[PDB]
Amino acid sequence: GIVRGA
Amino acid sequence: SEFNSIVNIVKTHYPDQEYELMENYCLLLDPNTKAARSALEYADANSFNTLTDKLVEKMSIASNLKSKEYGKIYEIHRKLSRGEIDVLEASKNIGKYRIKTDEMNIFSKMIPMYDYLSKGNFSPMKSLLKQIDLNDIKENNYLKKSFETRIYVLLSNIYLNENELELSRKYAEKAIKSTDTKRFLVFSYLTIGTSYIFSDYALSKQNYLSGYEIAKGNSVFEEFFKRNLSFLNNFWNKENPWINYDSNAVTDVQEVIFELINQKKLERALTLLKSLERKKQNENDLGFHYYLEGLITNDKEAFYKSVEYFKLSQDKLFIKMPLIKLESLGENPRLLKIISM
Repeated sequence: GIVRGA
Repeated sequence: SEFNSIVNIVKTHYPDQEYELMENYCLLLDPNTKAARSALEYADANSFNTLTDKLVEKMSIASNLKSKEYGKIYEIHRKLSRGEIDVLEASKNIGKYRIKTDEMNIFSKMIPMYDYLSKGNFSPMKSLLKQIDLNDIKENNYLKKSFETRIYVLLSNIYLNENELELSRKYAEKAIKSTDTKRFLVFSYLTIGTSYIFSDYALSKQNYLSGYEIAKGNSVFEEFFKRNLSFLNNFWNKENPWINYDSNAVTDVQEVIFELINQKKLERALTLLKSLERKKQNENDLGFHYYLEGLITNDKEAFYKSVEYFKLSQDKLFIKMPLIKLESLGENPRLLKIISM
């Protein structure tokens, strides 16, 4: 799957 | 100010020794000082964990009242980020504490949104963001700038998950202009690539490769690109040198599976997928899990479960993947659009 970060 | 000036010279004249010089300098500052307060945000914004943790321990037993609050609030943030506490446990400790600093009040609303983003729980993230006014801050201008970038990157990820991708890029490009901090540029570029994953293959790879270069050396930041490039290439059916065959992480195994499908080795893909289903993973993860099962069996029920998990997660971008499959299996386009909106 995709990953996200901020 | 002392810290801003120190940092700006370290960067412009010794860019390659920044951590070594700043680590030493920041750890010799007096906990009670304005510079030690600016130092704690530098360490957390740059994701220098060992340093942030030493800074929190020293400023938690501090005499200045602002320096003690900072250490206490960040102590929760560091426990949530390390996985020692729950988002709700953290939310409880924040309501319990009486925050006197306008700065540690804006950071308090952001502390949960980071766990919300990491675990696919996008539902509660956008409202909290609207409880933030950075004009309520006037004493530290180093923080107001760091918090300003921190909010733009969070607002980009929030618009990305709402399928408002023009606003996502606008807020990530704003952050890239607002900072020189590596983590913010890395996460800005990653969010821009994920915003082009379906719109434009070329521009997704350009922004993902721009971030990969900045992250190079931080294995943890690099891994975010290797995962997303790995995904980008499996969806457009392209050569994928970005796959990790040694990782047991769900999101990594999912990329090995997506490749076997693109290579038409479905029996091995369904065996590896079936072993994953039993494993602990969030709702966002399962949206992708059932999208892969639908690509192997072409069962509309798998695409329906994918849609269901994406709905729970409240992921309005990646819900398009099963929605499109259902369009091509001749499901009613108008119903598919209502589920998208």
